[PDB]
Amino acid sequence: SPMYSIITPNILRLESEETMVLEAHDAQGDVPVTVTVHDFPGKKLVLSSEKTVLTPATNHMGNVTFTIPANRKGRNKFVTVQATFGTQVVEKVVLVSLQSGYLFIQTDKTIYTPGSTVLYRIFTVNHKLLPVGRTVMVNIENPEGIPVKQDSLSSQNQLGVLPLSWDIPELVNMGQWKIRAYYENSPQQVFSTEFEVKEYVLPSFEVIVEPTEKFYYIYNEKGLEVTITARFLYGKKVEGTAFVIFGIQDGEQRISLPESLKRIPIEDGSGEVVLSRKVLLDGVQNPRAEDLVGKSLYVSATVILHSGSDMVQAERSGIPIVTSPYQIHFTKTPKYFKPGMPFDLMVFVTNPDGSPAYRVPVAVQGEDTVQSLTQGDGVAKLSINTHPSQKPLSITVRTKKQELSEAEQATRTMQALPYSTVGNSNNYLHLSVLRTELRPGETLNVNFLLRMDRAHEAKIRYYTYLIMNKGRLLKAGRQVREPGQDLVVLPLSITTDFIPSFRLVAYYTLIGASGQREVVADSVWVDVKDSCVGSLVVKSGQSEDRQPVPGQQMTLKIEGDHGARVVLVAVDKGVFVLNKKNKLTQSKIWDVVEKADIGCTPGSGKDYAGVFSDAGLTFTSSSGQQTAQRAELQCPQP
Amino acid sequence: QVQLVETGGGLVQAGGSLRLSCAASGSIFSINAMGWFRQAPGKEREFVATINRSGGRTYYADSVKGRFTISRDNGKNMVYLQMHSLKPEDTAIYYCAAGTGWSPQTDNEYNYWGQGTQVTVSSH
Amino acid sequence: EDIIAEENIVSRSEFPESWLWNVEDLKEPPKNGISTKLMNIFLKDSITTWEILAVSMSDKKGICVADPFEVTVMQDFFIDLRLPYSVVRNEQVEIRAVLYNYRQNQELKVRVELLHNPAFCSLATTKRRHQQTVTIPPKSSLSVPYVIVPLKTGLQEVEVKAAVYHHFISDGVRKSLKVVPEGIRMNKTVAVRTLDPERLGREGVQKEDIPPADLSDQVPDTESETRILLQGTPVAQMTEDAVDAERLKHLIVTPSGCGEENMIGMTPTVIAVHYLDETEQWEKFGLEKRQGALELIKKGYTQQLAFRQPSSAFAAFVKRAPSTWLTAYVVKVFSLAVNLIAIDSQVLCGAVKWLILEKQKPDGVFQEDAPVIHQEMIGGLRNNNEKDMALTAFVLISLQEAKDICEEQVNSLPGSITKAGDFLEANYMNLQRSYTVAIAGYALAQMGRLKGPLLNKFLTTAKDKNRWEDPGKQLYNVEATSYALLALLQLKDFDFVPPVVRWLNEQRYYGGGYGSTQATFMVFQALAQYQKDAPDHQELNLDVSLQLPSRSSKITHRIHWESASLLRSEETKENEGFTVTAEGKGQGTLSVVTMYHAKAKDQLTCNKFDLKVTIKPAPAKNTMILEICTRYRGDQDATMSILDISMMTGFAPDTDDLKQLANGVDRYISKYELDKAFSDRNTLIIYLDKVSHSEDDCLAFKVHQYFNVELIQPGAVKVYAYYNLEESCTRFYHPEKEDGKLNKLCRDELCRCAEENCFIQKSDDKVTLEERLDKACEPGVDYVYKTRLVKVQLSNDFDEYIMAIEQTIKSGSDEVQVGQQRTFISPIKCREALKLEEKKHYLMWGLSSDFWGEKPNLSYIIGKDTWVEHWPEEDECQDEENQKQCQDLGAFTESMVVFGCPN
Ligand SMILES: *[C@@H]1O[C@H](CO)[C@@H](O)[C@H](O)[C@H]1NC(C)=O
Ligand SMILES: *[C@@H]1O[C@H](CO)[C@@H](O)[C@H](O)[C@H]1NC(C)=O
Repeated sequence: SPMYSIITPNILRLESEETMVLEAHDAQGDVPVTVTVHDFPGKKLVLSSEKTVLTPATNHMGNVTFTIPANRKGRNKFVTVQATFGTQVVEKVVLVSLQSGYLFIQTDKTIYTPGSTVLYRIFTVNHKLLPVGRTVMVNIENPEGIPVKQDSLSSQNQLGVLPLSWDIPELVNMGQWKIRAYYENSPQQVFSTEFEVKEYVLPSFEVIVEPTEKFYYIYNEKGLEVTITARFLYGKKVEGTAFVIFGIQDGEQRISLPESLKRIPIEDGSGEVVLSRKVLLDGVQNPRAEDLVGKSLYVSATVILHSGSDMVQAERSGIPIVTSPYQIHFTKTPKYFKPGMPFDLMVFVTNPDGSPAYRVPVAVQGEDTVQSLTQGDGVAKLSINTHPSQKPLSITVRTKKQELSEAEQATRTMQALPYSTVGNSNNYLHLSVLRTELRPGETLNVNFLLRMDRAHEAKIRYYTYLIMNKGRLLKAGRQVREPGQDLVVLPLSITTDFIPSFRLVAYYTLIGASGQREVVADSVWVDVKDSCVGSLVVKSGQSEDRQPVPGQQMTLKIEGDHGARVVLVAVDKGVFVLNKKNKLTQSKIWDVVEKADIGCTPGSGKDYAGVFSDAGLTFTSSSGQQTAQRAELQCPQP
Repeated sequence: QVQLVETGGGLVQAGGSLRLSCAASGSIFSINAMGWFRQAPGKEREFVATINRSGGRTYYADSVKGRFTISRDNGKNMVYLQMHSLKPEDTAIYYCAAGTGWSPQTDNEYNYWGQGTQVTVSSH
Repeated sequence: EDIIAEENIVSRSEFPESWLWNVEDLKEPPKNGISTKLMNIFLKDSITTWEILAVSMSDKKGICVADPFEVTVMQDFFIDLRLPYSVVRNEQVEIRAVLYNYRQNQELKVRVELLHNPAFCSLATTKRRHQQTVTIPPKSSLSVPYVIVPLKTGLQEVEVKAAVYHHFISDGVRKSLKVVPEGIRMNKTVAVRTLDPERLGREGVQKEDIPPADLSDQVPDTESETRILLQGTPVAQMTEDAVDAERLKHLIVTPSGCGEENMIGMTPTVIAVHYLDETEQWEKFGLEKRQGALELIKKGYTQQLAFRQPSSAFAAFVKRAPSTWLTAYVVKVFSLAVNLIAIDSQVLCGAVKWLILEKQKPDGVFQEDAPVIHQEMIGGLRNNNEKDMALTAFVLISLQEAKDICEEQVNSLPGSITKAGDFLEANYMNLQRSYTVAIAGYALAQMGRLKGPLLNKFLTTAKDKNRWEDPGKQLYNVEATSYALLALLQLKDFDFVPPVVRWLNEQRYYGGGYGSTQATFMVFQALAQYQKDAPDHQELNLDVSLQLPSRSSKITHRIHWESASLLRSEETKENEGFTVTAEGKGQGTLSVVTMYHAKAKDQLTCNKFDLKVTIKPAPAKNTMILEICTRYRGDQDATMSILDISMMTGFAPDTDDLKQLANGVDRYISKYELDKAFSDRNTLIIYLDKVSHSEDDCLAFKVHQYFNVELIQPGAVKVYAYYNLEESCTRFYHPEKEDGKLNKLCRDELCRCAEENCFIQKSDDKVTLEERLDKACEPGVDYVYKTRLVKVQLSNDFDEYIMAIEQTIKSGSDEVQVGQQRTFISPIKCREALKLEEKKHYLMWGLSSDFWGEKPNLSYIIGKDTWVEHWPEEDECQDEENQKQCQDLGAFTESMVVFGCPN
């Protein structure tokens, strides 16, 4: 008997082109499919209606692209996705998020005086970061939350760039002001940025407060050693005097240490200052030293020139107190394994400030022979062999740094649960792939391993793989298997559409053990090297053996994509000496994309339904095989 | 960058006079120092006269102190050196040079020099 | 002499914090997919590093934020004018022009000048320049202090030029600061008026005239900003909660049986889906369960057509007689089922077409032949005293659920509806059963009329004004109150509804069971219509437009229930009375607040330290002792603090005194400052480990005059703790000047500078009679007086010279009579220069710009354009020395009084 299957994302988006792949397993002849999208709990409205035919030339594999229109309290909304294969109806209720895309707000400066003008741009992109023409509501509100200016622009034919401005009045409140923006069609998703309003003048120099290590080891008798660096904005060393004071921060309570106040000279642009271990312990009321582990330290430096004409305050905060210079995270490792098949650990090792650590050896405890090394992304791969058994897999990974003692090593333990198969048939699917920094232009060899009974392996003649990028279906295809080919390799072309990461979920289906329809799936999360999809570089267009002079003409060179609109700003770097927060960077844009990802787990699931849902996909079949209902917009919280 | 061309030279008598015109490639504005230098046969290159960027300050060598007058036109990109009451010890190749403004009476702060022109003051 | 600033310095003035806010399109043909655009920019005057940030947007590539590109702009010699953000009007401050020398091994000799501004009071006047020559060692800087007093508010400008000796290098910086008046920012509430156009105002509109800002503490000639805050006030009404869907899980029934038993199983599944779709409780019930119950509804409609008779009627069997009730009940269920599943509409309209041809007498009565085999489904119509009237009401309600669907199919349907409504009104006032008044209370409220007495009988038969109850089984009363709720929601009445729904929820009837067909169907059709139409809010829709005479347009805001513009602020810098017109429904609040500069005490200076600075000439040319005493104003001793000492021009501290001060226990002078040369050291910082709060901590050191200067600018001393530069305290010191302040004359927060010349310095012998007449006949010379000095009131700020007007030689804009007195003011530096003696006579003239007070108390200022000449007495003219002057002065009087000034 034929089984008709449909796959959509777990969460659908408004005004976004979502893809729905239609399959007709074990069927002959043409299969006409009519895909309709209705509302919920009603069925009166027809939001989309596309038609297609699954021909046997394409092995009954086709897709239908629809778009939920944005006609629209505090609760979730759903739609009825329904595909009628001939006369058989296969339907699934799917959760819908009220997001039209992203908005990114750039201000020319991070800080402003009363009387000055806030120049600001708003970039209107969709979920693929491509520019769109939508109506955008923009607000500027004071620290009291009162919106002092409200706009309503149309970014149509504007190449997704809305330039705006506002004059700050002289009689005005100081503090943190906000610019808040949202799409008209999705007013529940608000994007915000801050700018400070303050009375200031630009300084003539900057102060860098740099500790010798980016943490403090609690058993370091030398204490926290900090170098104070002051130099002029035009790149000349500062002679002056520095006032440095330390403090400890437990969560959001800051406790200053007044015994740590040191007045050091700044000679040749540099000065050094130590918070001693005794002053730290005496200031935090002499506890056991292990109680300070997990708290952080802050350093505040005030540098005054010897002329007294200018001074600068600078602060370095978030210096954590650790018993080990590394943290091990299993947030990139699957939490489910297949018994009898190798399990690929993705050990992520960070420095205590959260930055990825390079060339840190890790090893599974109790294995000894297995030992890998972290790459530039902080990730090390550890393939270990698992018994064909339904036991849980407890894995403890420790660092093996040569210079560090065993007390100063990092450790972390995770547990992996066995993939539950249908009817205890012991039919699994393994996707294996090497974990190094993948870049566009490279080919990825994806290995499709089949562990199953040999009395039914001749029935499996194709795998159906799906590629999830930025919460959408990017590519869905078929990997043909011949009888006896327990392993087939899919060469996947990694283009710039795979930035910043993607998921590859595949499945096969058959009628096997007791005549029961069995679906077996697997997924893997593949990280690619973060960059721009295109490119943008600003450099000097002249020789510049000369240092430029005030008023001098200068040639500026801009290299980028053809037909791209470049928007510029030139800021005095003394502004950033006063405030350097809320600056638009490309890394912050990829933070917004990965937080909006509808996939929640870097690997497989507890069963075949868990594989699709954790990757952000639904599955529904006419044979009753389907995924569990997802009704929460966010991921589950560990 | 910028290069210079010297004109106005030639043969003159002992007691006469002549002025030398210096033509500039680019805009001579915002160039602080504009100097004239000469090199007699058998002697070294010596300082003659500098003029300010705006023309309000000059400096002259003691040998030609009351006899030469340096002027410039920043709109025409031109430097001039009016040579009056000539002497036979003034026979030299006269060089026009672009400077930075620092130490304008020495050649060490002039990075753009010209071809030069021959000014022969014969005793006959 | 040579003024080196003859370089024609055009000072640097473009110092933006941000620029290059440009938009460029990469239209150039790509080379390997990369387009390169060359862009010529002109760098600004700032000596800093610019950070240039580009963001691109591409149709095929998306958004890309470039890495920042830095450009450092520098010179070997430049001024850095360290200006504060703001300066208080008439408050004396010390700015710093820092001059940088980044030559490698060349020591610069620079002539630096502070340019005169009439908006400031400095040593630079209109006839005197503030030039000085300083020495800067290589790879070092030197701070040049300048003492100024701003005299007018607003954006005022400070320009400093410099040019180096023996090199053709010059520089100038022209920055600006804000001059803020002496008051403190303060806000006051102008008006709080509540907008309600259907309660205040007339004809639907509400006009509210706003008075202008009623400030009386405002500093004169200062800006005020009035902020208008239109904000809608949302209101909410209480609604009763829906029934929890966990109590309704037993209503999903697989329908089976014959023509009556199938409708028994079909009833709780159609009514549960209908109630759960309206309340949207499928998320808390199970979204997957919706499709399974939907197939049971299709299974109910499929198996009910097997017992539909070919006469478009309904019976329990195909051989059973048709019913009036059961046909009307299939119409009642199938009509409510159309909203979720439809197949055939002629089955619904065919049953309505049979319901009028066969079971409608022209009386309007529906009569039952009773082939209803199940008396369970009948509900309250079974065991009813007025069973005739209650059934006419039941079938009439069935016709209206299918009236909007079968309007074209059954054209005779409004005829039977009017006939059924005519029968109900006649015997409505004769019913005695609460069930019959309830079901015919909904049957006459549906698209029809109940009279005033009929509505009164419908409301007064509700016992305890909340429920409809009669002797009988309670499923008849629960069904009756469900009919009475649908009546009160059809009449759009909502004052009787909340006690009715509260009783239905307190019954805790969740449907289902034996004989529950009417009771399950009606209690969840009525509670679904209550959730369909419910007053959650009071419909906020205000159209508030503001007509301001400050502009030529009227700004309106439609304050809907929509949350897009719940509040909208309208700033208006003009302080004028405006009109607020507000019409529509709902309530709103209006807030009008005006910020302004309130004149309070000007005590913001020295709020954290006491500072006493004395300069004494205690005994290489001059040598004075500079003494600084300071004391913190806290409960405890202050921490590490800074003494920013500035030298008066021409002075430098004693090096052996500073080395003894640096050796102190609680003091630190850095090795950098001790190794400095004796000259070019006009600033100094003494660091203090603590300053006492109990006593004044005092230090003192000698200062020597290494360079004689004609005008000495006052030095300054500044104290602050390290963690707060804003809480500072500055005192000035200068010998022969009061508390180190420059000479100014102030009255009611308006000062003018007094650093000009004392008077016109022309000698009494170099002036002739024609020179006196030519000067005094100028139009600028307003008054010409012969005066007599009565009293000399000496003071420390200025000397007051009370003059009796002996003769009005030329009367000016001040109507003064002979014998009256006017006060002539001159600063104390001119006391030895004027040499004025009491009871002596003087010839005086001056400008009208030297007037001072108001017209009743008008004072005169002896400025640089005031002529003061000694007038000898009549007996004094007998000397030969005074003969020339007395011949001139007596002729000067007769030429001006008798003949005036031609032209
Ligand atoms: C959908 O089909 C189109 C046309 O066959 C193809 O280009 C595209 O890659 C498919 N997308 C997915 C997600 O399968
Ligand atoms: C009014 O003044 C108070 C007191 O400083 C301040 O907190 C508040 O922000 C001011 N509000 C406005 C609107 O200026």
